[PDB]
Amino acid sequence: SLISKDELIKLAYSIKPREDEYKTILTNLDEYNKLVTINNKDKYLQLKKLNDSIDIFINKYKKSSRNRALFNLKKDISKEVILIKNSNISPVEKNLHFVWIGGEVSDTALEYINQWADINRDYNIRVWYDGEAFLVNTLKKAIVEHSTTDTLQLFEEDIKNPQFDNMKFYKKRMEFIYERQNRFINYYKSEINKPIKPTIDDIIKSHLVSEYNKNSESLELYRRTSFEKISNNNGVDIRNNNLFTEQELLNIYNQELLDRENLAAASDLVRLLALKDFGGVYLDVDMLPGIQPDLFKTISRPSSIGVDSWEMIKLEAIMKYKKYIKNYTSKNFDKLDQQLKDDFQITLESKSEKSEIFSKLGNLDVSDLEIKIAFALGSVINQALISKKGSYLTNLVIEQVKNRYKFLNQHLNPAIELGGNFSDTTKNFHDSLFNSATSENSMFLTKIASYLQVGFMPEARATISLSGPGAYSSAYYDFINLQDNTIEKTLNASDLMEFKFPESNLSQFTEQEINSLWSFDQASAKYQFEKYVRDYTQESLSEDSELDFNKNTVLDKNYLLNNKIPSNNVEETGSKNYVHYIIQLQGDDISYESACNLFSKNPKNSVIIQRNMNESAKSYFLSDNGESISELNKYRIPQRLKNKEKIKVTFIGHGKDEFNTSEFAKLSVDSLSNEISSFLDIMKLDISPKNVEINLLGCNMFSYNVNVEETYPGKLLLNNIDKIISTLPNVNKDNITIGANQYEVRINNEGRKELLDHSGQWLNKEEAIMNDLSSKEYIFFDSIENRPKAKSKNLIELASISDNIKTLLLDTNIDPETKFILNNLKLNIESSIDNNIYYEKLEPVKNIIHNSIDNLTNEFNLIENVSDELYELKKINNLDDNYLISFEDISKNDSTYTIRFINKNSGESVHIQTEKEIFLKYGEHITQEINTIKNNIIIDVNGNLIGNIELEHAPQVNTLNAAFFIQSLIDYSNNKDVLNNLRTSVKVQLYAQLFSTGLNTIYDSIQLVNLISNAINDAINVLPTLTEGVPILATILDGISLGAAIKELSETNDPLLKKELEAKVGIIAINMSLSLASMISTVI
Amino acid sequence: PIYDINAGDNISTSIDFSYEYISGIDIYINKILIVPNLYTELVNINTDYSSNKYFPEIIVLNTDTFHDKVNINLDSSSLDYEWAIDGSDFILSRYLEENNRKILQKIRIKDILSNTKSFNKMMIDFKDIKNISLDHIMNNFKSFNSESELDRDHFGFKTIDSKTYYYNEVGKLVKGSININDSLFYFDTIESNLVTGWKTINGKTYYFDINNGVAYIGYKTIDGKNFYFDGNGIMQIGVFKVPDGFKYFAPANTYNNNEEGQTIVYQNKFLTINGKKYYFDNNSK
Ligand SMILES: [Zn+2]
Repeated sequence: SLISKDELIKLAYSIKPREDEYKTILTNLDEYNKLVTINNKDKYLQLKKLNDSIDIFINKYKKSSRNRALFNLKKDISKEVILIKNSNISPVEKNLHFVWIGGEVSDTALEYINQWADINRDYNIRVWYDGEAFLVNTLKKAIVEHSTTDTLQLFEEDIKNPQFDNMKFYKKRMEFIYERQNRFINYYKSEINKPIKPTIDDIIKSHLVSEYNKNSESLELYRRTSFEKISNNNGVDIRNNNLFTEQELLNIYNQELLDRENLAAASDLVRLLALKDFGGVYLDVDMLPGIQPDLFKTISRPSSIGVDSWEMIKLEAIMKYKKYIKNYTSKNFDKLDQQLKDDFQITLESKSEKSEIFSKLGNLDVSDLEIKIAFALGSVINQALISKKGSYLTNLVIEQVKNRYKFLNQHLNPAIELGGNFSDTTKNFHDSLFNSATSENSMFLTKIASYLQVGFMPEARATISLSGPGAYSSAYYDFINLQDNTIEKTLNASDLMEFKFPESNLSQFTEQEINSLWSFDQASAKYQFEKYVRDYTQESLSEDSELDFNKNTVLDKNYLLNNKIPSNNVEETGSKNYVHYIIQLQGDDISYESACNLFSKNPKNSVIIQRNMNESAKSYFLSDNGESISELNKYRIPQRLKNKEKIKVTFIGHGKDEFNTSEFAKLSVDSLSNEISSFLDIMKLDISPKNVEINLLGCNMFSYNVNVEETYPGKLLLNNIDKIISTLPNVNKDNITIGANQYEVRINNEGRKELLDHSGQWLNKEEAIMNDLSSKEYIFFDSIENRPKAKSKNLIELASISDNIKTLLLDTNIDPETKFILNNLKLNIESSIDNNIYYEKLEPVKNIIHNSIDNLTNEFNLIENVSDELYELKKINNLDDNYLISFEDISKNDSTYTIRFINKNSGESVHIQTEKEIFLKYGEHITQEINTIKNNIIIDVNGNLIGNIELEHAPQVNTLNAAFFIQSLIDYSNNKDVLNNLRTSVKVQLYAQLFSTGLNTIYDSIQLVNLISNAINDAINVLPTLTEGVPILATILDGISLGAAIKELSETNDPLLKKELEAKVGIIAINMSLSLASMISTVI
Repeated sequence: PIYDINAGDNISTSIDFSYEYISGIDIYINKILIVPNLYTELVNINTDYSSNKYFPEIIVLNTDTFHDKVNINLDSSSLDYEWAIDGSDFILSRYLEENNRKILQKIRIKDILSNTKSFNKMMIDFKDIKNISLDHIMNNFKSFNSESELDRDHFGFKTIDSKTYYYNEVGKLVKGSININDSLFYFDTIESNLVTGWKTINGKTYYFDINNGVAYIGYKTIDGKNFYFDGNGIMQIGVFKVPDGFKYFAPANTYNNNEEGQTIVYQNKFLTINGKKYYFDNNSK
């Protein structure tokens, strides 16, 4: 627990009288220390009251001397909360919740549900549904279909132009959808207000049949079949079970379900309220039970497959061999080797019971304050939740949702009420929004600005901030730091690890879950618009339908040398320490032009290889004088580039037009891996770099940041990392990165960017350039978690893009459509910056000073850990503050450690046993440090040290670290340093080993008391100087310091000190005194 | 900050640093390392340059404290500054040109980009603008790129593209003449690149070899003229012994416009040097 009242009174000492607030703090602290109740809620509320009082005082008297102690008290309170949480744990209620609203439940979901029902028969399955909203999704689909057709019709002349920027299509479509949504909302407002209330489904049916020409009988049949199905599959009605008791939550639910047709946010609210009212475990409709830990413990994962693909493969093998679920694919499983497949089948067919393969839940122990949430990619996600009935954190989360929705509505409703079209509502909403920005909600406001576009236009993500994981992270911060209603604050990962859903119970990498996981990015937007246009005109289109992949134009050296090189305006800044291979793979005109321009960007460090001419490929590079294009054999480089540190290689080609493309320049992953291996076995003859950065440039090559291992660059990295590291010995795994781009960009003489389009000429498409530049991601192999990770974005480039966008918006020659597009792009770039900072994605520098400071902090962690453990131990064994612990006398017995405590008053020694290994690990550590200070000390004389001097940088650094570490322990004034004493244990050990033979061999209590008094009264200095304390004079003889002894001997007038200095050192003064001269004259 | 534990209601919330208290010894310092504690609310950095000659990079460390905002108070004009990022550090750089002297000062705020709290906690005060956040700086100031081979960590000679540099055991460039492996090198005092050729320091002349950069000592031949350099490489004037006898190394324009310190033709005449007499025969020995 916390320190008690009087120890704080001693710690928080100040000369001034006790203010009123200090009295209040003492009162609340004592009231807490005596609170005996098993209801953790009262303990938590007492901690909250104490913390509030401490904050009041600290804010009122910022300059006071007591604050130090009080501040540490706050720290301790936070840790205290965890101790409250981790007690009185009890099994969660036997309930299992799923949610499906707005339509008929699919059969696949029902199979995933039955998998949970079968092995967990002691749990009550509930599938929540909305019995009066079975036709909502049909309404949404009808709106989208009609608006899509109208918009394709309106652009019918332009849509066949390949220069089409589909963002125009999407903005027009969104305007139509906003019109139709307002229409339905007004209809519903007019209908529901009747004396006789019709249900929502009847209103939707009337509106659909009236406006979009649906058959009423078909809608009625659909409603009936959906109802009977979900009723026969454990269905539970929302409205029959009285979930929405507060009018505000019901208003939020209606606003999400009806005004926006956002089924996801409705499901978020409903999941929270179900957990609050009933307790239990919430699960998505595509989570499967955890596989037994030991089932495949015998099969080793190949190096060529990541961890997530391994879990997916295991589930696929199970579902293939046992056939629990229908139509479960085996696409990943079939690519395995035959041995692994046979091991899978062997290990499986021996297992008969479903309970031998999937693990039961059993009793999950959770406290009445906590809610547990699943983890993905290191961040929280609401796929799976555990909560008791009436948990505290659940009400915290609901208050967060209500607060964020109230701040949204406060700005949105007045902007809607004007009755304007989509664009005017957008503008008024944005202005009312950004008029209220402060330092605390800038990121939040930037994120929720795209609320009107969620689900219709690409890259709208307000749901994450409104009811998604943002509310959960904020709730966890409010919980641990005893506040309320924080926005965009976060806990560190070490604290979030407390609330993790036990991973052994959940298999998150199912097949339906990966399909749910793909986001509505720019890639899916382009490839879905293409589908729309194909299906509307019944045509065939391709960007490169008619290009020649055989032209095989040979490199025109003069075209490169006299035109491409001098006309280039793009100089790269930064380190010029790389060599850039340019490997052109395909022979069309665009590949040739892009290769030539990419070479022109940096002629001195780049080499061209025209691989498409398979046997005749040669390396063309600018000669050393800069006037001519020399050539060498394939993949070979001139001498002037062999000393570079980094390689960058660029493959050029065209990617196949499909979502998540599988073929690049008509080569699969393995063909290109063979190409890389062939390149490496020749390249390794000339250069041994420390980094490798591969690019894939061409159409349809996107950079995805979710589902990395499923995409082309992820597969490429996983397949080639072993070859690259085995062939080039200096390269770490974390030094190999893979990127993909779509467009080739140049800068004209006018200062604007232009991209070489697939039709042969450079247009200046600013929106596409900005978007493609800002979207690029570099993927590398994280060796700690052992999986592909996207590397953090370059913030300087993003800031430059945003500045360019602002300057373009100043130029009034841009038409209003492009103004709206540019404004949305600016919002997305600001959101990307804020995401890079908020999710803690920026990696530290890691050089010498940063290593030093980090080691200092790591040392400062151990001290507080040991201090808490010592407080605990001394408090349990009822040892008071007079006992000093001796870190030299810890003895191990096979589970325990015996530590000797020394009384500072009587010298009597006590022995205490403990289970904590830390006391030993630290105790030896300090024992080594005092073994370096004492290793450059030369025999002391007058109770004073005469040390050695070393002037090499090898032994000077260790001595300085030893002195800083021990000095910090001896000057450490922590809280909880009063029941124990660490400033004195270390000081006494130091004094004993410096002026004696050590505490470990001294047992006589009188010697102990005298030595303790000597140590405590005497101050020792260990950090290296030449004249301990003051400045006097340095006389360093051969590696020996003698300034202090010499200055002592030239005034001492003490024969004993002179004798000691002569005997142990060798110093001999002259004694030029007149008195002695006179005495000797008289003697003779 | 100076910590007097029981001082009472006067605990100082300020760290005041000036580039003028390290004048003289600023060639012996690697970096300046400001370390705030719980109470630190203001960080005064008095810039200036009429006193110092080399200004070390400042590093402002980020600690836990109970203040909501920490001010860094710079006394200079906001017009000269640029920003960059390096990992999690935020770098401000000031460039001026005064009296043909380029003034370059760098301030690195360490790990301020690690999370939202640290990012929002620091505020900056220039002379003409006050309370400038880091986000505002990112949005309104020019930006530069912070990476170069001269900023890496080495421990011996480096040969960055035309020019040699030497790094101490702590990875800092060396400026001014210094002895390595029992030889006197001279690294230029601004660019820190190895200097070769003739060098006149405070009125005494040295010659640094073009092959290795080491200063010549002893009796040496340079372009058909014979010179003599003493034990430390300082060129000497007088009558000295060489492997072929005793020869005259004469002042400037003593005979046929001979350069200072070259041997000359001295036939059949007496010589007087600060009271000592010599006589040179027909062969100038
Ligand atoms: Zn193409």
